[PDB]
Amino acid sequence: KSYDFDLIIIGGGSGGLAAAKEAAKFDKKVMVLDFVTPTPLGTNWGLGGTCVNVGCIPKKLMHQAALLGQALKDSRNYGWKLEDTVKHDWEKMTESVQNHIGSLNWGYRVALREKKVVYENAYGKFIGPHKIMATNNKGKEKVYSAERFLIATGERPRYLGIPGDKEYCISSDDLFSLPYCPGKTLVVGASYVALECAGFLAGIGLDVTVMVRSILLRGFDQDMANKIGEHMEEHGIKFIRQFVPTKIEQIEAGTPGRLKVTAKSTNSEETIEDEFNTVLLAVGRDSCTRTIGLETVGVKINEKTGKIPVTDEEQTNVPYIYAIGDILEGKLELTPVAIQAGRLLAQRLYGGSTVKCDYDNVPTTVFTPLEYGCCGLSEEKAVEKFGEENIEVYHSFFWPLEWTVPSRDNNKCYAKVICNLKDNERVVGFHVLGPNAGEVTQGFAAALKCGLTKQQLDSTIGIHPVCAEIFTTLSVTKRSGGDILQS
Amino acid sequence: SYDFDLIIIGGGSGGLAAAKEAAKFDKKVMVLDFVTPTPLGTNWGLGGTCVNVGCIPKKLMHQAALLGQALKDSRNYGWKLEDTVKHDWEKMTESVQNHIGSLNWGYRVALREKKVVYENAYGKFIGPHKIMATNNKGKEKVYSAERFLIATGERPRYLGIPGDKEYCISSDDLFSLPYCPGKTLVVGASYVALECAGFLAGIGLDVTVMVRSILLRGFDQDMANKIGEHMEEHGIKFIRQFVPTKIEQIEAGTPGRLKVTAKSTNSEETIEDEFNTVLLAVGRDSCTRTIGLETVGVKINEKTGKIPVTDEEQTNVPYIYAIGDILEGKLELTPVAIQAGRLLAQRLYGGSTVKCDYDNVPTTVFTPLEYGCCGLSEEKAVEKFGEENIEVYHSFFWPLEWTVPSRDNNKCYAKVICNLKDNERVVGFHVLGPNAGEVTQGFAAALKCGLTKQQLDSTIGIHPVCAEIFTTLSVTKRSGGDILQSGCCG
Ligand SMILES: Cc1cc2nc3c(=O)[nH]c(=O)nc-3n(C[C@H](O)[C@H](O)[C@H](O)COP(=O)(O)OP(=O)(O)OC[C@H]3O[C@@H](n4cnc5c(N)ncnc54)[C@H](O)[C@@H]3O)c2cc1C
Ligand SMILES: Cc1cc2nc3c(=O)[nH]c(=O)nc-3n(C[C@H](O)[C@H](O)[C@H](O)COP(=O)(O)OP(=O)(O)OC[C@H]3O[C@@H](n4cnc5c(N)ncnc54)[C@H](O)[C@@H]3O)c2cc1C
Repeated sequence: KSYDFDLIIIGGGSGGLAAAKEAAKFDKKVMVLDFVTPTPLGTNWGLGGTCVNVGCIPKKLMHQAALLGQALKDSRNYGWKLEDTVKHDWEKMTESVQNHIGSLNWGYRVALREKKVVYENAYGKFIGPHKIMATNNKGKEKVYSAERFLIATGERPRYLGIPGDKEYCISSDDLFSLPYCPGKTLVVGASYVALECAGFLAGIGLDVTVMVRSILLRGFDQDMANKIGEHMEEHGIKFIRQFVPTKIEQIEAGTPGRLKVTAKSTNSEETIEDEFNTVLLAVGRDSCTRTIGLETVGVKINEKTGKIPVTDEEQTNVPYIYAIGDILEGKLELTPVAIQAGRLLAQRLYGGSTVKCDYDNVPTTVFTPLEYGCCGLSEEKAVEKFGEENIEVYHSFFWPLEWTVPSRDNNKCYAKVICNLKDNERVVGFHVLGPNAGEVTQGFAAALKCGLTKQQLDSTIGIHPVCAEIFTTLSVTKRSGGDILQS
Repeated sequence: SYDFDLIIIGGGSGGLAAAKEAAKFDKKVMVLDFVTPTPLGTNWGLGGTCVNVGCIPKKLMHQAALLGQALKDSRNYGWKLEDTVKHDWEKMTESVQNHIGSLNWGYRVALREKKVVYENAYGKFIGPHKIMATNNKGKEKVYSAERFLIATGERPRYLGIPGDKEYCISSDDLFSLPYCPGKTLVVGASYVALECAGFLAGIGLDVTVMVRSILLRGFDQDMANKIGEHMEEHGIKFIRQFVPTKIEQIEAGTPGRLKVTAKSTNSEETIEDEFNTVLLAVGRDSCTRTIGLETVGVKINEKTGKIPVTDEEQTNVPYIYAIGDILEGKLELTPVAIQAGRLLAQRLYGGSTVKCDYDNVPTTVFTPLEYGCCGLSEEKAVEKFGEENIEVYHSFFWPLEWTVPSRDNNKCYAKVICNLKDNERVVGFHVLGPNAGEVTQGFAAALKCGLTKQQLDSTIGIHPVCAEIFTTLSVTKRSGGDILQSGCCG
């Protein structure tokens, strides 16, 4: 049983690098292949995976650029004397973003080098049992053998079958390196990427429009979703409901060129949406499992949504082949989750541990202009599982102290917690719609890991004055409640 | 056949809380509230310390400072600002005050709608079940009540030294200052001192902090020193181990000129170059001395005027209860006061047996670099559980928001203290970084659930968010590695 490597990691992303780093602690020959196939417009990036180069990192960063804008406005009533209007510079921003990314790109490379992990910038493709072919960037092929493999190739944006889409639209992959300011833009899609992007685009000052197929943030508590929606609409994001692009043609070429988008809905009507400068097409992602030669090793995969089914230990049907991250069928598409998986995977293989990755109740927060953090079940999802009769939903609005001097957005920040009456009112849902939502939510997610109950929650005391405290005093229930408007 | 079934002496955090609840059970309630002026004569409205001269103001100015840092940050994110943006104290405090008034009135209005009698008068017991309310012009009125709740809270303390009351100010005064404080010296080193020192500086002033001994006495000392080093790195000067002995006025004026002189533990003296404003907050004393306590028989620690109390907030005199800062051995925290207050009323007229849990109440200090914490201090844990039994996991972290501006890497800090003898139960929680409070709160809940280290680890983090490092604390102090690691690891 002698191969070139104990473990080959296909994909240098969130999960891939994690597995690598850990695997490395136990003196094992490991190599990670990572390669970034270009977007149709030809955009590329470095080691690090989606989060690092065209996902969370960029997104939060720009999100922050937008927040900072609102901060400039806020500063006036706090005594800072600013100029009625500060202009934004796309160029400069992206530069700083990328600058950082590069630092991360290198960092990782260095990290792998120090941990004695072979890194090869090449496309991995299985060719047969225990054997994989790495295609160089110049086309040079090289074959490698390994006792075990970890498929960590993540996924890429998906386009609409419609004409012109690939040729003149962009996706998140391209957004974060756009060499020019996007200009008036249309964003097609309504889940977190679409909303978040649409959000910060607007926050930085652009004319933004979101075209939704159906409902927003499908998957998440629909009420919270709609609150996010209304807020975006109230802060200059235009929405076109129930429509889907049918064709996108180029009226004029140019950096911010001019595109003509047309769409049809469930209504048979059609609209030639006034042209836009850029069309943000993030509307889904497809797992990169199609062209990595899985047939040659016998790995089974959901042929419809290329996701890979897997044991609770991340093992595929093929004993020596494991997978991690987004690719996983049924799991969540989240960096932390991928890094944990990866991490603990190595721990089990080479570290003799029995801990598996718990994918229940993992926090998450979507960075819309008005952030949204949540952990656990969504209200409707709770009534389904536990029965309307047995759910009690405590909620309230709140007003961040920070917003008063500015005098804005009262009664918008919202918080609710859903409890299971048949279980000590165990809090099985947590939702907050306010500033720093993530920082607020993290803590409570831990609490959910300890079976936090409503009485315990109440028994905790709040930190004042700080947004997260309304959770320490949720007294009004939806079931009866009446007003939770501002006392 | 008493006048009211409950009278509440104090329109503060706790007081108003009790009123509001009590009021739900249809009982005749009256809350007296009166604000004795500061020596410089400043006053304020209904609402208590937190509202008029504590948390509210404090945070708001703290926010004024953070926005300053925010303007600076915006440049590398693409906003084109001017190298220097000036700050206007006047405008800021107007805004702050404005808000406060909004609170002042809100409370009055609430009391009126809840049907609670509100009388702006100073309360003083005269005899069993009887209290004398001295109005503002000196008119007296007496009231009778079946029960009383003493919620007077405390007030700033001055140093015995000369000139202190005549030329210095305290937090009481700070948040209404009619003029920019100018170069100021802040005497004292606990939360109030450092917080105010902090935002003063962040707003652009020359600030110095004079410490008698250690900083943040009472808090996990290492965290405290970090806070300090941070303040020092961001232009707050500190004088260690000194105490003012006299403050003389070199020149009157709105920002006038004072000459401060101090002595240490070392017999040496320094005539600290004058300053424009000397912020003297340095402790607080319970207002329990001049309220007619002897006439009803309430016992109180004569040394620290705090009121000893049962686990139900009852004093030694069965119909008299106390709440808030005044409580002996409790925490001087608004939310705590309001919980107590609320729960109290719940017990009295709501037939409940829930009592307020003063264990592991989270807190955060709003210094320029915020510090949140809950549970025991590292040192406090070893004392309790024994060095041998404590494992402390910690790490540095770099808020994504800080990279683009490129500043303060390896400065935010996070540690968790566990009890090896109890499945590494997390008994301590400390975070030094932005948004500390919002980070801490959640965990404080966890603590109430007996959060264990393995549970913690089992929790998945939200990325990219400061809070997440807690979801991956792997390096222990005892095995000391470097927790210095920019960039990347996994
Ligand atoms: C816009 C956006 C915002 C996001 N925001 C958040 C967030 O805010 N918080 C959060 O938790 N998550 C966020 N995510 C999702 C999260 O970043 C991903 O879930 C995570 O990176 C998945 O990690 P992974 O390792 O499985 O996949 P990846 O991290 O993408 O790893 C895949 C890597 O392998 C490479 N690869 C693919 N095929 C091959 C092959 N054939 N040969 C060699 N290499 C290959 C890819 O180029 C890539 O480097 C965001 C995602 C996006 C798109
Ligand atoms: C500068 C500063 C900053 C602070 N920051 C925070 C913070 O960020 N977070 C936090 O949680 N806590 C903070 N606190 C602590 C908090 O303010 C106190 O815990 C809280 O006010 C306690 O309120 P209380 O109800 O016990 O008494 P208070 O709220 O202080 O109210 C006492 C009230 O009773 C009135 N009164 C007293 N005697 C009489 C009498 N004889 N007759 C009529 N009325 C009377 C007083 O005038 C006052 O209205 C801060 C405190 C200070 C000083």
